[PDB]
Amino acid sequence: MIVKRPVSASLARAFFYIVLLSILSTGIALLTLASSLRDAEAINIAGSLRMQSYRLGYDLQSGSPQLNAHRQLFQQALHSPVLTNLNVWYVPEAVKTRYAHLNANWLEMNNRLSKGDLPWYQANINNYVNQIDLFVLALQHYAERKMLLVVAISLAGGIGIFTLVFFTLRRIRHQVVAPLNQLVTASQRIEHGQFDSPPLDTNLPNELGLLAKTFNQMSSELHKLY
Amino acid sequence: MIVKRPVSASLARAFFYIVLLSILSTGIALLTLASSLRDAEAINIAGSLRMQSYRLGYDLQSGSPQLNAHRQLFQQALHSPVLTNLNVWYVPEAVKTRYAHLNANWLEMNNRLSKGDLPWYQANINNYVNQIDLFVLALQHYAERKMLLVVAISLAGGIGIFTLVFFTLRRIRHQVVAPLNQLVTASQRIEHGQFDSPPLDTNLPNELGLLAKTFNQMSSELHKLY
Repeated sequence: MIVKRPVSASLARAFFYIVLLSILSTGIALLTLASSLRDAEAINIAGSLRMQSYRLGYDLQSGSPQLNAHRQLFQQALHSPVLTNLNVWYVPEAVKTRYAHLNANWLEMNNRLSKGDLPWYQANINNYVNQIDLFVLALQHYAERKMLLVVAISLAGGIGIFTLVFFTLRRIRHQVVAPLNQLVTASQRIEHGQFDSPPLDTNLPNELGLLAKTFNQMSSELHKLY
Repeated sequence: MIVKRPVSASLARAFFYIVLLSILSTGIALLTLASSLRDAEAINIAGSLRMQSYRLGYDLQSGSPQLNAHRQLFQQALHSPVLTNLNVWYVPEAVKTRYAHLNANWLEMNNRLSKGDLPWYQANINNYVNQIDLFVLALQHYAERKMLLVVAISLAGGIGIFTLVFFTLRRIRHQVVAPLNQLVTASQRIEHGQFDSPPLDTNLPNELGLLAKTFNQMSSELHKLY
């Protein structure tokens, strides 16, 4: 008699899949959250561009001396680190393309502003800011996507951990714990000469199967010299 | 001889704490993410109020016929579901209070607008929109907090699962798997009359300790009639 399916290997496998699942789900979730940390900041700055744009029209009409300073503030906001860090592989085409339209469009706006072309501004500002609005919408959706993905994985892993634990403990109980109790009871019984006790099930392919057999064999005999 | 620390109870406890930790960390993470699903939307709408406010000044100066429609659009945005659902226990005082200032302030703005008081608007718009700006900042920070909290728990649970698994498998190996292999080897050896083999360690408080003793006892004797 050999042991065909050592317990050592079964557990290795079981606990490994519990682990791997834990690392995989935590790895993706944490990557996604790392990439999402500045989403709120991103949406705020991109939106501000809409206020800044209408503010520029207001400064034009009123002859404000802050026009040029407001014109630089817009430039600086548009090319702020958080928005330039959107040109990067894991960000979708829609966000990156809408962003590129806002840079082109600005070049025409800023220019027209330096020629103080107010009729132009009045005709174009609705369309101009709309384009900004769609950019911020795209960022809003992308933030929502990433967060949903995290909810999927949090909920998949926490379900998959509950599953794997359940079946692993279940298998341990039926193939190790229950049979060990039978062995112990049988050991305790023969030790006080109880001998008409039904023999152990030997059909486990692990160590408990081999011990059952040894036990039944050592016990059928030593019961009979007796 | 009794079994002082049944394996059944040890595992119950071990796998339970693996589970509980999984549920607790997933429960908090999923609550936090549920409450965070509309954070991006919230920040976008709140920001839009800044554009809308400057747009109203622009319509005042230009005599636009959209002033009143733009005035309702602001009202509707300010009292949109996503912003009114901020008056709720799990949202901090700072967000809820800044929101309340924006409702008061609007009442003065909207009124002054219906008296087309343009000098008033020019004096107050900087301060007015600033107050909106601080509200959106507060929302931005709160979104960032919640997300950091989720990162803490994702990373605490995924570490705590790796810890508990590690010690549980470790304990199983030393108290169940290693001793079972000794039993099997010992069983296999006496079955082919090897008998000067060193006796099993009996110092485990579980079933393996009792079996070791039974084995050593049944083996010291049956070795000697021989």
